[PDB]
Amino acid sequence: STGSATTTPIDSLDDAYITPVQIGTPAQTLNLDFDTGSSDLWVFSSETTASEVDGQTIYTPSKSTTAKLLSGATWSISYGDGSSSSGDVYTDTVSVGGLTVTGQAVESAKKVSSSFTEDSTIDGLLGLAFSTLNTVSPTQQKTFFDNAKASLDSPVFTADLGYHAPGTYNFGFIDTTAYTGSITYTAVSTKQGFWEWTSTGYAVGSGTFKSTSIDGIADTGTTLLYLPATVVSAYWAQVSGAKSSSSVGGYVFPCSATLPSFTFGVGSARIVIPGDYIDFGPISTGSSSCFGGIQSSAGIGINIFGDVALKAAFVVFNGATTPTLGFASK
Ligand SMILES: Cc1cc(CNCCS(C)(=O)=O)ccc1Br
Repeated sequence: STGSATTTPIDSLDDAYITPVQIGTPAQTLNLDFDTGSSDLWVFSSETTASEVDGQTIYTPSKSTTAKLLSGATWSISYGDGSSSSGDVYTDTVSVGGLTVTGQAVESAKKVSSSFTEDSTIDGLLGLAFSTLNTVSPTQQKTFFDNAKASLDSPVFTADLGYHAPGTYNFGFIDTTAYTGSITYTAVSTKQGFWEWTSTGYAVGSGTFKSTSIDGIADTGTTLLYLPATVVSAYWAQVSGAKSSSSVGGYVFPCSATLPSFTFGVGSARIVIPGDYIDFGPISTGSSSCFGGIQSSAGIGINIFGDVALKAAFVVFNGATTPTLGFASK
């Protein structure tokens, strides 16, 4: 089997991408944030505290003839930004882009944090990291991809995120028309449950490539590119007037600036992020200070190749027995 679904930016900045997902019978379509940095499929639901729902589409398990309470199971997830959600668990039929999994754990939110409530466009998350990170207790549950894998033509999914435009998530096949040149594959460590890999270096603009190992994760659920402070300082030093602002929470730059590109290495291959992808617009409406798309990872504990980086590439998440990542230009 295969599946193919369009993923659409939630706003004009590509802050996140939403993909329609069919849950239950008859189908209830929710727009989920596909997140290769987490491993829970959770949704706003008829069980979510009413004051914490503000425009999201909800899953109502009582209206699905295929829903079954997973008795005793609960979940609770704290994310890197301090956001959280928690609740109980149903199994139900879940389809993405024509690919159907029966018996998928659908984690129904009883509580969500302000960052989700304030985001009327995101109806939940579909985790695509390794199932060892799934938070369901006392019986950990598998991700949608892990449940689908055996049925797929090939045990892979691909992320093709657009810049200020829709893109595609494919399951089970590699669309050879969706990228240019060749795909360069690189080793993955699953020891932290992430799609963790080592970039071979970077360049700023037309500058020379610096060969240096940068361990980080491929995370579709993170907006920006978070890298070591040395790398980030080298980038922003090429933008007149750019500075790190403790009050804003990262590097800002004059909105009148033209940003240089940023290149990252994948083995001997190079992925170029155009400068425009690094502009996240005014820090507040009307401001001439703009927020940068490359930020320091120093306070995180891990480097994160988020959407800013991934949208510059066609990315293969190869879930074979020994997983690997592939990157191609496009
Ligand atoms: C939309 C959304 C998604 C996620 C999942 N990824 C978060 C990545 S990080 C580096 O910020 O911890 C959390 C919160 C919201 Br709100």
